[PDB]
Amino acid sequence: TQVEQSPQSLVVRQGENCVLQCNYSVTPDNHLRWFKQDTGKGLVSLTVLVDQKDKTSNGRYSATLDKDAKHSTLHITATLLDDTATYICVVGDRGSALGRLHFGAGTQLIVIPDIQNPDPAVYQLRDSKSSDKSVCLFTDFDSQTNVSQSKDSDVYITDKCVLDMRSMDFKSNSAVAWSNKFACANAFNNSIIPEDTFFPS
Amino acid sequence: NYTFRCLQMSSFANRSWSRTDSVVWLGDLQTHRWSNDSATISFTKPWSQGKLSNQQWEKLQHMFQVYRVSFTRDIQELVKMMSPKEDYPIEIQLSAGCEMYPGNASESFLHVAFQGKYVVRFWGTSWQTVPGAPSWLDLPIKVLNADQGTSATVQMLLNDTCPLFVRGLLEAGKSDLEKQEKPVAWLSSVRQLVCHVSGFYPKPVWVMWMRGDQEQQGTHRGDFLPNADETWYLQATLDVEAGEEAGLACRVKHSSLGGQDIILYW
Amino acid sequence: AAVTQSPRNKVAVTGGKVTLSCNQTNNHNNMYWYRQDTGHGLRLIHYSYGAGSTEKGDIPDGYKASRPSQENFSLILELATPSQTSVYFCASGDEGYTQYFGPGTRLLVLEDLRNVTPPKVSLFEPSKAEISHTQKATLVCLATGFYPDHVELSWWVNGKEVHSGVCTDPQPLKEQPALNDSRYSLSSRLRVSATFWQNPRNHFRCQVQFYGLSENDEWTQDRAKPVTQIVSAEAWGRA
Amino acid sequence: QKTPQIQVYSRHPPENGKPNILNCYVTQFHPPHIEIQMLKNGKKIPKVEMSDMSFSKDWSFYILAHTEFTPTETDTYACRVKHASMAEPKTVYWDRDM
Ligand SMILES: CCCCCCCC(=O)N[C@@H](CO[C@H]1O[C@H](CO)[C@H](O)[C@H](O)[C@H]1O)[C@H](O)[C@H](O)CCCC(=O)/N=C/CCCc1ccccc1
Ligand SMILES: *[C@@H]1O[C@H](CO[C@@H]2O[C@@H](C)[C@@H](O)[C@@H](O)[C@@H]2O)[C@@H](O[C@@H]2O[C@H](CO)[C@@H](O)[C@H](O)[C@H]2NC(C)=O)[C@H](O)[C@H]1NC(C)=O
Ligand SMILES: CCCCCCCCCCCCCCCC(=O)O
Ligand SMILES: *[C@@H]1O[C@H](CO)[C@@H](O)[C@H](O)[C@H]1NC(C)=O
Ligand SMILES: *[C@@H]1O[C@H](CO)[C@@H](O)[C@H](O)[C@H]1NC(C)=O
Ligand code: NA
Repeated sequence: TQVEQSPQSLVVRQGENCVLQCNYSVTPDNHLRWFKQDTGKGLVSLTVLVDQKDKTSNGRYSATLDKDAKHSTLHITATLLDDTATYICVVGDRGSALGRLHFGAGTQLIVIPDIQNPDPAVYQLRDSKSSDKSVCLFTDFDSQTNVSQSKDSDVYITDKCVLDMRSMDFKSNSAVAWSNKFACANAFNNSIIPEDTFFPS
Repeated sequence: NYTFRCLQMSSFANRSWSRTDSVVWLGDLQTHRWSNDSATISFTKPWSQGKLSNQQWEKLQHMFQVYRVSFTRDIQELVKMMSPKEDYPIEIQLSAGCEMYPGNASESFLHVAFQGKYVVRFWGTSWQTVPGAPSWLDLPIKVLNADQGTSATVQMLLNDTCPLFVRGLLEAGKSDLEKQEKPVAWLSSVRQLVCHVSGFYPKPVWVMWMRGDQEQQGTHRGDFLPNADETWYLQATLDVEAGEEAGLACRVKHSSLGGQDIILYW
Repeated sequence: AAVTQSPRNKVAVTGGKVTLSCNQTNNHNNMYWYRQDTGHGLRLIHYSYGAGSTEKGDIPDGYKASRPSQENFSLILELATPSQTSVYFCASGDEGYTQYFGPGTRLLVLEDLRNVTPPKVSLFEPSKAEISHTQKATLVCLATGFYPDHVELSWWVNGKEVHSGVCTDPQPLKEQPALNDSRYSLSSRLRVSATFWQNPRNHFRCQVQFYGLSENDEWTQDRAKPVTQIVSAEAWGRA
Repeated sequence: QKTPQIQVYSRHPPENGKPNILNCYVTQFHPPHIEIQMLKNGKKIPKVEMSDMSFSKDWSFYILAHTEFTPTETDTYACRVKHASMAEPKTVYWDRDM
């Protein structure tokens, strides 16, 4: 294992900066590339550093390389939610196709999204084919709330998840719960939910 | 007026067996030696480091230490790329260095041979094939020229490092290079008469069969053959009829004798 | 310089033949196959320097390569094992260093296909109260009863896919965590303006692309053959 | 492939009973994998020093083999060379008067 990254994982709040480390023993070190990988998806190149002491930029991403040290860092300014991803370090040992790429195992970033205007509520939604089947949508809460798996294993509850209405610059956490055997007032009993949560009807 | 040569030879037997060994000459004196067996380049003289500091030598040898590993891997991959066109065994030779002239004038070279034929040189900014080379080498050359890092380094080595280093060597090795060792001669027959001459340095020498004053035009000078102690051996043979060996001798002129030529009457 | 892979996703049985194909119209001589696995970086399996060439990489065992043409480089697993469950990546390049990577192929090798089952999809229409409290309408989609967990949930509005205002559970949850070969459920939300929901010309559709059995996989059981398929649910707006 | 040229010759003028060095100079061969023995009476001499291998402008290889020897009226000395270019090993003898 000739390419080691640090930290293994890290969590930051939107707007904060972070630094990702890559240290390597590969010989020689023609070039170092930083990839971005969203969960599920594939490898977007962010930059490639080639000189003995090199410095690159690409918008909010900037980076360094010192080849004496065998050390590179990727600095991300003003983290946005989309930066949630795995960031991968690659060292190529030739400047031709004769080279081999040596991959780091990546540094996982999570960015916690800024929720300016929370409006916590638990709404009931009905199935378009069958008015008797339903789900409970806990939504509009801020990042300081946690959602827990249900006590009853016949009730199902999903973990928190942030959506982003791009047209309106508006973000919202949300989570769902449903069951065969139950009602939306009792659905999220087992989470510490805000005092001012709107339960309609 | 001297020539510095780094002669490298590499032999790839299978996919997974090779070796690379190097030797270095300045004129006809060996100054370095690098066996496959050793992790480091060896000095064969006291002055082989030249005028380079210890720190510059370390940096320079490290370049070579990484070159050798990389060179081996590349060749092995270049075989894979051309397969099945060219296969093992593969012999590869570099001849690299710089001939030194007066003033500052120098000429740096780097010739590569494949299976004994000179096919590739480094010229100016890039690798290029030479007249006679196969066409299939165009893909190899295209790949080697893709590596800008190697090109810049090789350019620096040829243009600057070699002549600087050799100007250093020439000052430091002055006494070994200007060395004056004397020839010793002896006679024998088989008639073909043989005048053996040995122990002399430098390489320029004159050997003639003399019947007194007249030069015997039939004198056949052989090749210069090396002795182990960095001195030379030569023999000149004259072809004769028997009973005609009276009043015949071997005259030998050399820089070390200082006017006092060796004369052996038979 | 683009590179495609197919299939994008595959469920296979132990001992079956799996072929992962990679296509490239760049006229790149060279192509490479890696696999990605958590706790390691990408590792090279095989590569090729042109049509007719295949070379062993670092972890070739269990995999045959084939380069029938400049365009195609395939990775063949003759007798798939569970350890070959991974996310494979193909790339290409010319004489330079840059390798141009494909989007990747997920592969799951199961021991046995008996429990493979496609989802039931339900779409849940926005709450009246949400509309009135927020001026926003949140649709919720619910894939349920499916195994294994290889689904791609997608949101479609008037025949075009929508990403803005979507979020999907990062992983599916198990319906019966007590049981070893449990089925899965997965949920997703689409949020739009009440104006947009209140337009009955907007056709909403939640689509799940389940990956399961192929045409040529044997099926012993009574129930419908749980093939790779799309199951979806659908709703229009209303004033 | 090229056939090697072997040349056996002494460093100092020969004299029976006086120590000396005998040189075997193998040249003009390709490939460089070559086996050289120096022989006394047809038996392998133990302490043969070999120089490093090198090549001339024509890319042909050469190598200098040498060892100590006292010559005698009664002892023969030779240089045996095995190489791919030759079916069987070429052996050349030191001729003293040559
Ligand atoms: C003798 C003077 C050469 C000094 C070269 C010094 C540079 C070097 O070591 N290059 C290394 C390593 O390169 C890699 O690392 C360096 C950093 O050290 C840099 O980052 C480079 O950009 C990077 O690639 C590359 O591997 C080269 O390729 C090896 C070149 C082989 C050579 O001399 N070949 C010549 C012709 C062979 C022709 C031939 C091929 C195939 C069949 C029939 C004939
Ligand atoms: C290094 O020098 C070369 C030219 O020198 C010749 O080639 C060397 C390898 C060596 O054999 C010398 O003795 C030779 O005299 C420079 O090459 C030229 O570069 C420019 C581009 O910058 C190009 O237009 C010319 O055509 C090149 N010349 C030739 C003959 O091809 C090279 O730029 C030098 N590089 C450095 C870093 O010093
Ligand atoms: C071979 C490049 C030409 C420049 C030569 C500068 C060499 C200075 C020091 C002697 C190097 C000894 C290493 C030989 C390298 C080799 O060919 O393996
Ligand atoms: C590799 O080549 C050498 C040449 O001497 C030979 O001894 C060895 O057995 C060969 N090995 C293989 C695996 O071919
Ligand atoms: C030559 O050197 C390399 C590394 O030093 C080694 O792996 C290889 O086996 C060596 N080969 C021979 C024939 O000595
Ligand atoms: Na991996």
